[PDB]
Amino acid sequence: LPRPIRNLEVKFTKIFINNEWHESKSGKKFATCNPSTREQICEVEEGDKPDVDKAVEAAQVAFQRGSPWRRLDALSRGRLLHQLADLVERDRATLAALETMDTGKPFLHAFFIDLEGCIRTLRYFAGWADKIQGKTIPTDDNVVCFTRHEPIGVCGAITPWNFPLLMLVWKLAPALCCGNTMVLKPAEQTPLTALYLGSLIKEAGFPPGVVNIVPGFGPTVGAAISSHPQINKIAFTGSTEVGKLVKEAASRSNLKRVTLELGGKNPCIVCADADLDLAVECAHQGVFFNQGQCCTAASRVFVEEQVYSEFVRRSVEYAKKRPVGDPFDVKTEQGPQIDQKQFDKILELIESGKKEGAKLECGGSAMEDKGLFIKPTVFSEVTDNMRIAKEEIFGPVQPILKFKSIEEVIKRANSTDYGLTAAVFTKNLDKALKLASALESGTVWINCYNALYAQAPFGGFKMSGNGRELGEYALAEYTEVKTVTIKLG
Amino acid sequence: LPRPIRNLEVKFTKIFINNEWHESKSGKKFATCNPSTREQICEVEEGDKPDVDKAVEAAQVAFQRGSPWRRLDALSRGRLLHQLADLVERDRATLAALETMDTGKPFLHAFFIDLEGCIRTLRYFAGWADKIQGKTIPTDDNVVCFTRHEPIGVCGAITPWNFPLLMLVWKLAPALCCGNTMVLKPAEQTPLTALYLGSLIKEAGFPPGVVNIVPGFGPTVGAAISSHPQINKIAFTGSTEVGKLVKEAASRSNLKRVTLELGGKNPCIVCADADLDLAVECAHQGVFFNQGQCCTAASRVFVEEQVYSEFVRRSVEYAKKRPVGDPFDVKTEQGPQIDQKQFDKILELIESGKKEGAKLECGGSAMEDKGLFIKPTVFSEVTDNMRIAKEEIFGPVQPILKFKSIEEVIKRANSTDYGLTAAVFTKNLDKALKLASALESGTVWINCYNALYAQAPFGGFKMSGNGRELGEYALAEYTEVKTVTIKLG
Amino acid sequence: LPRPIRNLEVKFTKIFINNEWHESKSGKKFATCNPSTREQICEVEEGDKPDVDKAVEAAQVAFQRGSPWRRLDALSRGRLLHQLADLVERDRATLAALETMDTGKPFLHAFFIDLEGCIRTLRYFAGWADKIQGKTIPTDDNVVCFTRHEPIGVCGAITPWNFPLLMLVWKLAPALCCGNTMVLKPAEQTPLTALYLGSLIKEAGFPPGVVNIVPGFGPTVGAAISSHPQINKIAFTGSTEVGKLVKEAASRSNLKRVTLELGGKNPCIVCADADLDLAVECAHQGVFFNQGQCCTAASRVFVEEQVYSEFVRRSVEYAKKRPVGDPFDVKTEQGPQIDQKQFDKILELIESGKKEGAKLECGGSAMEDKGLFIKPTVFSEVTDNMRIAKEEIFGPVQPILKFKSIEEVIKRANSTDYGLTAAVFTKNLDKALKLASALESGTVWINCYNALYAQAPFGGFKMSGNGRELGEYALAEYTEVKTVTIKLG
Amino acid sequence: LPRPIRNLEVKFTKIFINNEWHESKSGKKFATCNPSTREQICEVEEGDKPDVDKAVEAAQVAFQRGSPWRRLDALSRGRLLHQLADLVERDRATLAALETMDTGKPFLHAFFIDLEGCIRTLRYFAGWADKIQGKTIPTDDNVVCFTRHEPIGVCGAITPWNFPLLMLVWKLAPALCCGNTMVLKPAEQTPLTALYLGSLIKEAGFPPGVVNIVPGFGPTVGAAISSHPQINKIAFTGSTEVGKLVKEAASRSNLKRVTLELGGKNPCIVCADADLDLAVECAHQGVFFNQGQCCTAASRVFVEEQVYSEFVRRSVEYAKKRPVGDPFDVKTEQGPQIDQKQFDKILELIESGKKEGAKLECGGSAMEDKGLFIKPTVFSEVTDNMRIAKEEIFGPVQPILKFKSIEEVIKRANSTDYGLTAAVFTKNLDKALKLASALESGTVWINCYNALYAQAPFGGFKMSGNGRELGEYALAEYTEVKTVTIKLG
Ligand SMILES: NC(=O)c1ccc[n+]([C@@H]2O[C@H](COP(=O)([O-])OP(=O)(O)OC[C@H]3O[C@@H](n4cnc5c(N)ncnc54)[C@H](O)[C@@H]3O)[C@@H](O)[C@H]2O)c1
Ligand SMILES: NC(=O)c1ccc[n+]([C@@H]2O[C@H](COP(=O)([O-])OP(=O)(O)OC[C@H]3O[C@@H](n4cnc5c(N)ncnc54)[C@H](O)[C@@H]3O)[C@@H](O)[C@H]2O)c1
Repeated sequence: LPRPIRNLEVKFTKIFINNEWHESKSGKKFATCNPSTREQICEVEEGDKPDVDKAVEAAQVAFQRGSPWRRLDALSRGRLLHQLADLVERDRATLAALETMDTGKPFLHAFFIDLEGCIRTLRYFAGWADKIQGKTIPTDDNVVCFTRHEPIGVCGAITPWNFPLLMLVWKLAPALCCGNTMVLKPAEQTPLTALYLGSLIKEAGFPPGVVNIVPGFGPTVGAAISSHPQINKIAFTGSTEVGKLVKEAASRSNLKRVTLELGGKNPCIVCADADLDLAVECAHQGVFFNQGQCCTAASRVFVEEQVYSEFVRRSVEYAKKRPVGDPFDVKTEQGPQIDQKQFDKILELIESGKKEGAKLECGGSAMEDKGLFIKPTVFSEVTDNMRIAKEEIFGPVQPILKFKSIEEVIKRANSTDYGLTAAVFTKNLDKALKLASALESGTVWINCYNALYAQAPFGGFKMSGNGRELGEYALAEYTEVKTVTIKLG
Repeated sequence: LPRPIRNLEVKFTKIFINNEWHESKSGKKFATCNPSTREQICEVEEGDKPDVDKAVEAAQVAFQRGSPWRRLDALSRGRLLHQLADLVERDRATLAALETMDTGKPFLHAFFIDLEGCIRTLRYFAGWADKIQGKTIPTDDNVVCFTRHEPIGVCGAITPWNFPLLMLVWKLAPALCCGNTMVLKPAEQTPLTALYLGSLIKEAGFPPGVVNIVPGFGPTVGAAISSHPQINKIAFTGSTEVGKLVKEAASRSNLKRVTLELGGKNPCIVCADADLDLAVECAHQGVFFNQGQCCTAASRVFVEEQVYSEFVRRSVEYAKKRPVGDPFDVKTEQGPQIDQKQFDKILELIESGKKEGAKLECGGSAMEDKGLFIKPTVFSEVTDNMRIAKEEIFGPVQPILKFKSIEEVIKRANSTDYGLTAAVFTKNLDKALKLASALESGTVWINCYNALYAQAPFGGFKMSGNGRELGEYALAEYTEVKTVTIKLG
Repeated sequence: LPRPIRNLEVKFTKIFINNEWHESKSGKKFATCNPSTREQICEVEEGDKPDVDKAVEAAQVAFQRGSPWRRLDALSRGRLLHQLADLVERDRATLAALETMDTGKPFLHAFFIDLEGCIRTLRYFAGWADKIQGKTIPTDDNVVCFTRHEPIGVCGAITPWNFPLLMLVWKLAPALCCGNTMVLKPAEQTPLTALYLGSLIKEAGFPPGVVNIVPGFGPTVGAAISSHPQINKIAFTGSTEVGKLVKEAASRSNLKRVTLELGGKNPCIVCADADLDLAVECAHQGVFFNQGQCCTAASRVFVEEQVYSEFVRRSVEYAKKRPVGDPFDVKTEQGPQIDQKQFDKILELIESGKKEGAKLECGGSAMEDKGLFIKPTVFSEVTDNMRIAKEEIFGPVQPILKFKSIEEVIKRANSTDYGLTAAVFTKNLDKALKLASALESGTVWINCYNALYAQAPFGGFKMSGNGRELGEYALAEYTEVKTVTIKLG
Repeated sequence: LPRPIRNLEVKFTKIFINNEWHESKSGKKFATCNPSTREQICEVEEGDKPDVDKAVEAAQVAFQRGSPWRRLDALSRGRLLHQLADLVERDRATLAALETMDTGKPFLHAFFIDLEGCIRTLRYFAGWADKIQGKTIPTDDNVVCFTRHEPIGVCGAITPWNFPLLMLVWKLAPALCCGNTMVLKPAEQTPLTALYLGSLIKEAGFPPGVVNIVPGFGPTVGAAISSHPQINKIAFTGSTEVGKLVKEAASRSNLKRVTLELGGKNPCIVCADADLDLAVECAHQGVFFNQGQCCTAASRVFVEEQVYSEFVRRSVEYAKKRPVGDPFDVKTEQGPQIDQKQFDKILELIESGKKEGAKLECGGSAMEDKGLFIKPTVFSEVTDNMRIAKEEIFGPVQPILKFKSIEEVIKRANSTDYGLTAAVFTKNLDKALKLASALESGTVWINCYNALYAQAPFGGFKMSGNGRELGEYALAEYTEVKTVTIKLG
């Protein structure tokens, strides 16, 4: 096991433009606090519109025809991404420590989940750089028609606080492998791993201006990015409300292309013929992983009437044994909730459950008067019209609903405006394939949960997003198609 | 040559929902007028939000799982599209006459160009129905991972007045070949061919509610479609200003996926080593086709200094010989402009050209003071700062600019916020390929103009659009990617 | 139901070259007999090496650059294949009658199976003609690299007697959609449907020489095709022994490319959790369809010990109720075996079963002293080392083997040098996917049998073949890849 | 520049099976000699059929389901290939010195050309391992149809003496990225780099038996591989005559799939409008690279009459200045020929050129009567009927032919039974594209020569080969297509 770094000193706190470190134009700074201790970690430069303008101009200059970045052969862009993945692997303990300091997630989770995802995503997209191919199209005997899959240009990336470095790498890996340049804005709550990655980008050998990073607030830096007349594309991960604002500002300004990865109201469907212990364990991790603060969280667990009581009973036994505490401690599986606004949000919904007719089975309150920890809560007798089944709790609350037929559970699972993920538990071939085809979700897991791969696309149907991240499909978000049609005389 | 139908009676004027004809909920109607005779053709039902709600509900019912449309095997949707193409071919003369009546374009142009494009586009996408394939993705030894390219659902289509049936078919062909259902809104100026197509959809055997058509105005029907919470996707062709409104309404409502095909400020670059006579004929047709009312029209004809004077001279001869008149006459190459608003706007730009210093070579005024005809106009000595070089004229005006170097003409050609098409005329291999690569345009034509194929994608860079129409690329706009990941026990 | 044509007169009996009908150069003819009556149907021209040379020269002239066939736009080749499918549909009753006359298969089977497959294959490949796309490959900043998927040239097609027209269309549809020209050789036992198709090829409008047909014997016409120095590719369907000879002669002569579709020793695997009645019915059709004379025939039915006796019992009940008789009679599900050599081959293997320890359950002898009919036979207690489990019977004999575990049945099912098809029956998701991944077969059917689609590839692993027919994969057999690499100065 | 290793000791001389070194079963050894010093380098174990049987059994065991190699996740096979490339880069100087010792090619050519190709090819295919994707195919509403691109199994590789390590890596890289196991046979003249690669395969961490190497002769080891009943695929690079033998042995044994990369009679077409100095330099390197012992060598340099005399003149100056000598010297551009047999064959062709009427411009004899060096030879006034224009010389001889029209040079260039490569030199767009389309060659270079990329396929038309190496196309040669069709109840 890797050794925890409980007293790490943050070295990168400035704006990264043209492979150099800058103070904010205004001189302003903001603090980042550790969610576990509530103490301040350091001050970071606070970017605003003038810093975004400087970053966008550097990105435009690095993308211009004839630039060192544009002149690189396709395989050399792949080599640079592999060199960046080598550095991320070398500095893995430090990156995971900065992520634990900023988010409060357990060190071993940051090391084995977040950082593993970063390295695998970088290596996967490094291999696509010389494999981005257009088409030769047959038309007429005297015509040569073909398509070029060109880089779009300057790409803005806006990410959230729950998986800071990972959500940034899901955009940076395909963007760079396609030949674009970038302006990144990490969440104000979690700027540290992004700034450290800036140092590795320069060390890997990327030409100045290919990646620029401006820390700051959403309505200031984020809005300057979404409305910028010289940013050609934006990729956003975060809340549905902010995703709508970003896509609106992008449309209002220069019609820049927009990828959105938003929340969900993700269902779990457990059939009577499932391996019940597998379904209980997967639905447990689905609800309680990352303190419930994950876009993939299960918000509705639909269980067939035949196994309903036994599923509730075994779920209650699993929720009580979860170790909660200090993130840097090896035994810890659940750290604190990011902030007071999140901790109070989760606490307010549990009361509505008991008042609407649902039976509280376990938990239902905060852990202790010291940190932002909440007790794993399970609810039975949940119905569709209830608040705990209609709203994204983003906390450790497991609502268990009952169903009788496949057709009925398909209608209920799809009765939401969201569609990010779904998980089905059954040993039956026909039920598994029928549910996988019928569920309106970007990813359908069968007999598993949270099984992500750099090679498999991920994203939402309906209001859970626009576009896909990961897989070959991610490349379509970072390229522009040009048709060249030549008529021979 | 097909005989001109100079006195056709219009049979289809109503709202088309569930394969039936309906009066508008308000009882209101709007007139459609022939721009050549300036007489009213007929009155069409004027839809509003209640009519759109009824059409979306029909499209939703036709799309629900288990419906006749959803149960059709892939090859059967292709058969339906070929049966529609056969009906469009059978009624080709009537559709072309309806298009000439509504738009003023010559009857032989609507017959051999617009209608040929419709038939070719329907047959091309009919062949894609059983060829839309997802992927099987290698992951781990105990995992089966694959993607499904599912239909998105209810698709809205909003089209302009310059190529009414064709812009509609460009959306309808891929949408239906992917298994979607639709709500169509033709332009208020040109509703006739869309309504006639509705009668062909019912005769072709499409189940009720697969295609619904609501004629009406933009801020009423169009805005009800763009903001609808049960429309999953919208494809829009029209002005950049309205495209922005549609995309903002889409983001604000339900994050429906959006395709935009907007205007351009398209450059046509004529090098000194070009086949000069081919470049003159192509740039002439490229400016003057469809009365200059084409999104592909050359807004800037850049000619190298070495051939500038002879290019201008030969272009004037072409412009002076272009037969302008009654669109139903066999000799007519140019009919009237669409309406008074467009006619006055073109005349305003012609006066601005004179007042800013451009040399008027020919035309420069209306034909015979009464009709909506404008004399084919050529301006030489045009510079980049002039209005006739910056603004999309959408009329029969050819502005000829001079250039000296390839690097300079690339900079000038790309200095626009648009990027729909570009054309290059040169006999040199290196010049042609360097220009094809450097021009920021969705289609680059070399030694040809307006060379479109159902199999070659078309769309804009920058503010000329998002997404592509035609080719295999059109399918990505009408399908939603689903990852199914199965872990074997 | 379509009316049978019990007294049809054959009109096409000559060699088809350059869209004209020719006598053989030698003047020789051969007879074709009806397998049901044993009577002679007609005499057909007997081609030899001089007729093949004439056919190959016509095919070469039709394929030369600048020819009408080579000049056709991609979409027009698709239109020709659709016109040929329209004619095949129009003349469906006549084609099915000629196939029943030549093969002895029931008229309704020829009409609803063979002819349906022909029409679907033609329509599917008609849609690929304008969708055969190569790639644009990223290399260096100063290089333009792309691939062309060109037609190979003159394609020879050699087919067998069991599905005459269908096996020919599986080659002709992709070959023509890719732009090649052809020399066809149907089996000497079944020349009629191929010659009738020649008349429809000319009527559809294919230029002369694009398709040429030379009836005759294998060692004469077939060998002249496989060894021809001006045939660029051959596709062969038939016995493994003849497939090896064709591939050897192709290699010895000019290294022409070869696709082979050969026999199999196809397994059926029925798990204890299968829908037993579905498994019994599918394995019945698998063994007894087309009198057992099908490349997809099940030669080994592996049944899990838990359902073994019940599977044998229900299989015996199904085999006794099969209606055998006159092919043109509506109630007939089984006609006669093609010839005496086939009828005697099936009769000799049943004796070996009883002598090696297998229990005969039903049948085991000829039907009656009048025609070439054999009684549906079922064997239980079959082992791997027995002759009825090791040899392709090509007749109505169902050997039922017993198994205990999945790992064991995978090893046994794969212990053959063949690998054409396999079928698995189970309600369990994991067993279905594990068996589908582990079985070394070109097609794995799950809970079905003989489910072919024009869009799904078909072909063998190991000695069951080389290459694939059907699906997008068929196009790779009929195209040659050319890389064009251009360096810009 | 890397320092030349003039006195390297060879460590690896044994048969490599299961990551261990073995003496031959017979105890026999064969010598390898340095063509520059004409002294023996070392003795290598001489394999025969017993050694091949042991290597195939190891490859089969390494390929069986459940083996460590088969259980590796897709991304892990890519990591192994990158680790092998890192080891080839680390030992680049030693591999290049071993290649120079065995072949006589200049040390800097083996270092910057052969070894660079090896590393680039390994890294390109390492990136394909997690990107080999099959398809999900739409069929019927109740059917799930998909393809898997499975590894073929045991692959044999037989390579020639002119680019020993590179031709091996071209097969090894895609074979292992697809999950296959291998038996390799390097040429008897050049076994050293293949055996050194074996030590790198074991050090890289490949499980035992994934790669096995059996040095030896063609009719013994090579024929045992081509005829082996447990080898599923063979890739061969070498002469057309031996390729025919291998393909016939493959057909006669088990129908193993075959790839052939054979010789060519490659045309190099220089138009009057070419950049003459570029065409002279390219055609010079294209004939003389690797002592003229390249499959890509121009066998016919066709020059348009307008520039014929000046082309000949400038080519003579290049040929006279080419430094011939000790391959380890930095200035050397041409080493000795491979052996006495090749050396005498080249001298025989040079005499035949003189006796048939070609004008000897320079060279025409051995360098200094003792060594295997031949003076760079240029012949003008060459005609199509001459031996030096029909036969693959495989030596430093440039035959320059004259042409007058494009149509005539297309006919003459395509009149061969071969079709590996072609090169065209012209500044005209139409001429370049018309020639690229009309030349029957697997690779057509325009204004360049020997421009190979790991991402661009390479292979022959006609008798120059079957299949492609490099690019995405290489994967189709190392995978077997499986259709899985599931019918839902
Ligand atoms: N893969 C995914 O779909 C995915 C992954 C992680 C998180 N999320 C979602 O993230 C949400 C919570 O994250 P959060 O609280 O950081 O969300 P948030 O939407 O408030 O902020 C996300 C980012 O947007 C910026 N931002 C805020 N207002 C802005 C504005 N007006 N214009 C531009 N940028 C602005 C923020 O500074 C931050 O960088 C959850 O709903 C969760 O489902 C989704
Ligand atoms: N899809 C498939 O894989 C498929 C389909 C149908 C039939 N088959 C196989 O067909 C076999 C029986 O068919 P058949 O009896 O017609 O087989 P066959 O191999 O004897 O003859 C097939 C064809 O090859 C020709 N031929 C024979 N000898 C030749 C030679 N020396 N050179 C060239 N051509 C020659 C014949 O005239 C005929 O046209 C079975 O084993 C069955 O599995 C396979």
